[PDB]
Amino acid sequence: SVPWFPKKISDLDHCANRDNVYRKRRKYFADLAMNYKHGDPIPKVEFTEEEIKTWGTVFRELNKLYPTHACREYLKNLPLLSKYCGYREDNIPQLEDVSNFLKERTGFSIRPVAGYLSPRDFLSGLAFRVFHCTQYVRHSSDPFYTPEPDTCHELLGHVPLLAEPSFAQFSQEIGLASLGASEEAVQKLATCYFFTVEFGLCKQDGQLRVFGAGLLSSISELKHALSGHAKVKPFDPKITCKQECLITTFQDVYFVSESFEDAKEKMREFTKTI
Ligand SMILES: Cc1ccccc1-c1ccccc1CNc1cnc(-c2ccc(C[C@H](N)C(=O)O)cc2)cn1
Ligand SMILES: [Fe+3]
Repeated sequence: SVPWFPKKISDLDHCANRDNVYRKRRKYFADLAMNYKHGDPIPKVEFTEEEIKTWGTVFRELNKLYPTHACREYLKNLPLLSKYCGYREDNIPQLEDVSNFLKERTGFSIRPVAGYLSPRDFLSGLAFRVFHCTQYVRHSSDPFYTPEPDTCHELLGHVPLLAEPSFAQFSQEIGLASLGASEEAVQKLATCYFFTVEFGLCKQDGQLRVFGAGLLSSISELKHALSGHAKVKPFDPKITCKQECLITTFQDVYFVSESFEDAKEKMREFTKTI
């Protein structure tokens, strides 16, 4: 019969929750996420010195690479986020500020999340233009790469492109397709999402650029993706969806889309077939 799925934005309330100093701090952010309910403003957090230092390093080094590595859409929106949301080396932007900025631009909003959601629950958020975001900062011992998403990933990887209409449409349509879909179909949609939204490359004016959020937040994988010692294939959902998504390491393969508009059409033809 059909599995449960959210029918309105507030239904997301029902799934979004499914060293010792670092540990206690993580519990703090986890508790803020767990007590959030739709309609709340997202709790604003005073970040520690060390958290800002880690952000500063990440922000400083990624901004050296963006102009030559990032797709034009990412670069177009980056300065608006500086101006309106307080993106600076010495300040971590607040999810509530970024949420409000997105609401105005593409209708996207943010909801804080404590841990990993299932791909079904995560994608279901996108159906309502809701992006579930972590609020904590990666451990200071590896600024260049982390196997778990942190707030730098959400803020630097995802938000600039969620502010772009063509890209927000693409994202929402993946979400909409997943609503009440089979387990097989959800896995394919999530893999397609992984190799576009998360780790996607694109061709712009003949050059390879990155739009994948997991790449735009990692100093070392961003450089690696365009080095180019990376194996790259054309984006094609029927083949892309079978590709294994790697956690804990760099990807073994990245997929190239022609444009956000084109990747959206490819996904449209594809979802018809599943
Ligand atoms: C396999 C799996 C298990 C549990 C939940 C979801 C999945 C699953 C199912 C289908 C497709 C993709 C996935 C995994 N999804 C994802 C998506 N993104 C990440 C991820 C994204 C960014 C980062 C941080 C980045 N490396 C950095 O250094 O900035 C680290 C991890 C990790 N996993
Ligand atoms: Fe992500």
